[PDB]
Amino acid sequence: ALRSPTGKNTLLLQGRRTARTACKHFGKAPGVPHSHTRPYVRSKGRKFERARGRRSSCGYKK
Amino acid sequence: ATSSHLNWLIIRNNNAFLLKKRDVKKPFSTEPNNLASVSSYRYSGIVHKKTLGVVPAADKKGFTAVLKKGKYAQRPAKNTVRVDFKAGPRRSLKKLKNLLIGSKYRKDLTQAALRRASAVLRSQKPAPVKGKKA
Amino acid sequence: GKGNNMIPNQHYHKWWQRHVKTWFNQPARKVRRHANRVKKAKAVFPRPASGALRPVVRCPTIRYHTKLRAGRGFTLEELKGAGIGANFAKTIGIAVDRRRKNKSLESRQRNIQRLKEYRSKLILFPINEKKIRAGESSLEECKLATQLKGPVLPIKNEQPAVVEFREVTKDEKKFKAFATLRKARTDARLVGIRAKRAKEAAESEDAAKG
Amino acid sequence: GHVGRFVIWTESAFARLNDLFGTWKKPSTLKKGYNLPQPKMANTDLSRL
Amino acid sequence: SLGNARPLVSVYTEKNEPAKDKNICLPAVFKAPIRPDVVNEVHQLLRRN
Amino acid sequence: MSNIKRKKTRKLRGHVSHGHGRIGKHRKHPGGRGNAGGMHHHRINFDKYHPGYFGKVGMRNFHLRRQHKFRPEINLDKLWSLVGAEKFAELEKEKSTKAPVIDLVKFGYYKLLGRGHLPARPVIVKAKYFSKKAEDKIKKAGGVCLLSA
RNA sequence: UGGAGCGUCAAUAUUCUAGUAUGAGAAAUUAACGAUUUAAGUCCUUCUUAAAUGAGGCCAUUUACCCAUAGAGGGUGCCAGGCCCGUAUAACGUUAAUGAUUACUAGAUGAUGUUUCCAAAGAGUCGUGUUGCUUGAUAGUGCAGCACUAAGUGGGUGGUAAACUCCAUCUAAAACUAAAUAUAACCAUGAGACCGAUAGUAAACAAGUACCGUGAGGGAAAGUUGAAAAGAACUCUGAAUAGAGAGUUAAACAGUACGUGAAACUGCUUAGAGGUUAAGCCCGAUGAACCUGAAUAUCCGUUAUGGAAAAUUCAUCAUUAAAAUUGUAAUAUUUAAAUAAUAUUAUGAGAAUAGUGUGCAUUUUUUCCAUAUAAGGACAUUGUAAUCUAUUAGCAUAUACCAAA
RNA sequence: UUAUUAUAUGCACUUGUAUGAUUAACAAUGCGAAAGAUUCAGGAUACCUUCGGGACCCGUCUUGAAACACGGACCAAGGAGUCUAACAUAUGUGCAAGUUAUUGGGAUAUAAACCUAAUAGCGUAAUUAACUUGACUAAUAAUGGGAUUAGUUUUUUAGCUAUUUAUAGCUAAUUAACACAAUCCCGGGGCGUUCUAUAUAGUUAUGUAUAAUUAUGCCUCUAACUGG
RNA sequence: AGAUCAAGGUUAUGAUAUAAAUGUCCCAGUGGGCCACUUUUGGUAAGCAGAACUGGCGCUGUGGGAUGAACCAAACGUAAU
RNA sequence: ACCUAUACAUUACCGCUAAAGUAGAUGAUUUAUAUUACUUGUGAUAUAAAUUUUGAAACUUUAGUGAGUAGGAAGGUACAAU
RNA sequence: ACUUGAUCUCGGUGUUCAGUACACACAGGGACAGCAAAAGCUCGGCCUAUCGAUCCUUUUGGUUUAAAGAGUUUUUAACAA
Repeated sequence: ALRSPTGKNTLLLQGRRTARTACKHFGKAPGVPHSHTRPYVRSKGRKFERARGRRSSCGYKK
Repeated sequence: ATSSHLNWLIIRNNNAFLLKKRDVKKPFSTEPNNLASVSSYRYSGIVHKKTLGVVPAADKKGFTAVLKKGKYAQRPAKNTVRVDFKAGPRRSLKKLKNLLIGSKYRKDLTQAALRRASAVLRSQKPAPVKGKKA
Repeated sequence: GKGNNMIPNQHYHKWWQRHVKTWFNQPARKVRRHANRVKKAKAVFPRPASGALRPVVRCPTIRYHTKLRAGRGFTLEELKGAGIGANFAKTIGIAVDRRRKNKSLESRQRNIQRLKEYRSKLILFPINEKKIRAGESSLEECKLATQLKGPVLPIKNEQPAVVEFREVTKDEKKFKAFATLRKARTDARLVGIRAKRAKEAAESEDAAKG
Repeated sequence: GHVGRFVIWTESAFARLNDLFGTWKKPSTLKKGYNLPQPKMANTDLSRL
Repeated sequence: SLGNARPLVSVYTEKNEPAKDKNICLPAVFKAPIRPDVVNEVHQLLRRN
Repeated sequence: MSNIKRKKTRKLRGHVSHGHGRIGKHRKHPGGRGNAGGMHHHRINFDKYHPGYFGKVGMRNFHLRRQHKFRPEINLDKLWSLVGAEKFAELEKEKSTKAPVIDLVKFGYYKLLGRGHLPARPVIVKAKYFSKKAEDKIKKAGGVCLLSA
């Protein structure tokens, strides 16, 4: 504040706001292929939100 | 840091002399260097060296003992005490405040300062008045 | 449950506010132990506070080719190759334990130096006080020499970070070391069929004679 | 939960804080890696500002 | 942000001895932030223990 | 444990319903106590918001040990906080006293992947595995890898 | 987690070990516990006027009466370190507990490498089938009843069954051990973000008692006169407990619901009133009745002018004593230098107080007294008079427009 | 020619026009009277007294309650949104490719705090059912390019105020850069399923050629790698 | 069809903007309704049922047809005119 | 010709929404006067006098505007112990 | 007359609506073809009906990995229609 209150030769850098990984829970209606949006997992592996709806043979592909 | 506004937001509400009384929006404190009791950011306990106090008398009723600011020669953390030096005007009724207005050359506090004096000598006048009525 | 939020996986069915211990005696469970250990270490000697020798190295699986757990084994078959003397070392205090059959020669060696790391600073207090056969020293008595009773008993403290700022520097850098991990690892998928390639090769020419 | 009691130090005590929180140029000593923390406003005057 | 910035504090004996020759510096913690959001709070939510 | 003037229901008394309705109000469970019936009548708020459920993706991995898939993964782009940070400054003089030696098993990192895009320096590096997109780019960069013991 | 013996390899031995007398140590010490000390005002005056701990004070030593290694508490006629036990370091004392030696009793020479001779090992159980509870355990976890019925380089075990090749690691059906772990019990012990007699254990007390059910068992209600019992003598009246006097106490407006005494009911006296919306209110007044809020140095002035008093860093006042402040100059702490910043060092100006001084009260200074222009009020409620934005009612000076003549 | 209007009023002064939500001169009525205490307005404080209009008597389910719908005799004390469990989001506070003691000991006064080591949670780097494999052609790239762009830089233009006519300010334009953030498309890449390019030569090494695991040559039977 | 130069008026209907522009909590509720005009089925029909398009009632007092949730005026800060 | 509404209009006022202004006071500011630079006349100097404070979470100022159960957030007060 | 497009394959799109899932139609891209001389037409009935999600049982499947020490061989286990 002592130097350049005018802002002559001054740069202004603001970071990203889809940056945080907790901010991809939006906005789901899975029928579209614009679904793309990270469901709330329990934890990775198998038998975790991966049989009925996602893949082919267990009812339907999303 | 020994900084004037750092004397203020930390003593904005957490003061231990500042008793507000449920009603008057947020005023009152009894700090010894208050002199006008709200908080300007200057009417208060030590602002770092624009301090002012007008304390009567202590010897009734002549003197008006007044401190001043203990400036740049002193840090002013405790000193071989130098923060106060207690000049006392006396021997006048309506002349000596001009000596008091001449006493000072950091001129923002001034109008309030003698505004104590124009009633505090009135607070310690009234013995040759108010009397007999026989 | 109303919305896109979190399959609720919580196991409080068994009317699980029944039998719950409250952990409200954490710190008095520190000032019993720390009060009794300094009663369990005032008792013995200027002998240290644990204090056997605890030699063992090298934690089991691919999670650890690095660390080394603090010594419950002590390998009876190491001992005769290192100047002991089993039951004499037991009342010394070794934690001598008669059941571990340590398999590696340098792990045999690893406690061997660790044995000889001790047994020399071990000050040999006399039994008959003629002190003709003890036989390291008796003039290094602990009032004269040590009387230390220090706790920690170090386990070499797991040194390397490092980084090794070392020139090598190669000449045979035309040698693709990655393909070893692809040839030989596919070779493990063939060792059954290669020995079965070996039975169709080494037994095919015997059908020619009849 | 209020600042400021009237505090009285001694000389052997007062020459340990430099150990206990190092300086603006270094880390500290008696704690591993506890650096001296930061200000978010490094001149804090307003009248002389 | 100056390293010492107030580097004169004297040491006194019981008769308050208003000058002594050893004048140690100020250990650069009286420039640290004085912050009443983390002393309002982390006091009383650690008082509770 | 709350500062309860903030907590929603110390200004709600008195409204004369307190926050949960005045027609079909707060009856101890309407829902089905839990997750019923994800196939049955809570269908719509379980697909959407939670597909892939209910079923069997298949490999009955009998008693996984989570050690055989340990492989902690480091990337080639870091690589020089791995070495000393100022130690990179003396490698750009130029002095070709290096490739340096970069152990990974002593670090706590196992398989060198290849996000990377390293500098031009040669490096002698030791990993527990390889990655093909990295190791060719290392081999253009004058350094090569050798598998750790 | 295994053998013994022989030779061989080495060390070696009046020895040491453990037990129980033993006194370490001229009982020296660690404690365990009771134990035992009080450290220092009950100081001089007010209130109490029912009681002082609260109230006033108390040479210095930088303002302590006094102590503090004791200032946590509870008894005390109110809030107490010094009134009292206590609590503070500790001493006193008893019991163990640390055994130097002495005795008796009991045993012991190795480990050490080598190969000779013998290396013997748990029998209705393993395990398979199969039924039935049960498991994280799924062609099986163990535990069981039934049928089976084992081998000796074997038996299990290696989380997918089955042989078949091996490998690794352990050796079934025999048996014991202080610990670090659990504690609404029982026994002595302290502790705080707990309740304050419709709370807290079912009960603060003669709560698992009064009490009902025959039974199993169900279980409530009820704590708190004042500092002291000083509990109301005696007189009068009735046949009495009583009731009036007389008392007692600071209190009886504290007398066995014995502190505080509400709320609903209302008994009483005074005040009003009335055949009404059935009682109620709400809106604005309404007598009655007590109440509330009421005041200050000019029109055409915060003017002219004359009277006194005290005084004086102020005069046109001089010096001197300061301490500062501001603003320079220098030095010292700086992240190589400057700067910034404190600390001391001096200059600078002016102000600034304490003290003296033409006249120092000569025409000054500071407090009271005076007339003069509208004039002693300067304020509140009121009647005007006009102004202003809205706004009604009541007359209109001259136009201009077609046609209608 | 005839009408017309404003411009050609400085200098002081004036209780004086108008202007800062443009209200105010006058007059009357009265002493804040030692204590005492009259006067003028107001004042259902919560009654009572006197009249004018209003007016169903309170919860609650329901389209609807004054309900000829249920609950309410009156009152004092007690009573109903809490506990933890893990999550999500919003948000405060430190820190940062790091973060975390809070299972532990030790320092030392006590349930506090202090100090602390290996781990180990969680992120780092994804997955396919798994075995494998593993994230932009490069010593670099940022939803890789595009348009939407604040802001800064810059081209020159006039321009204004200061103007020294420099130096700047503020215009609008204009030149270029970067394009922040943020949506919208285009990419490329890890991974998988699909054909395909292999007609495959190639490729490297076992092999192979010789020297003696060891050296070099090469064919490449063998592997493996490479194609969109 | 794409990138990139060349020329280009004053941007191209009216009237406004009480401000426009979006991502989370899927945020508490609520998922039983009623009526008049026209338009209108079911029934002979009804203060019944059954609806499409509006306005209103529930949520709403209000001045007016004495009265009356909807009728017709108007949609409710405290005050004088 | 009159008649009445909590509607319409204007003056005050309340809260709410929106917009806008204010911090070198060891200054700013007039009022006079001594002077002066003098530029006719505008300015600087000096004297004398007086006005000049706030949780910038303040303060000034401006317009518009106000029904409400089911329900959500906004500051405000009781009764607690730490 | 002559032939099997009532085909393999990849993902989007139509009406059901929360712009979900099933289903059914529709336009492609790639293939393999079938008739017709060609251009073309054909991814089933001329279009509005002629129909189903996990768990398994079960085929068809690469000639496919998993059985967690190492083979070989059978079994199951998995992915895909």
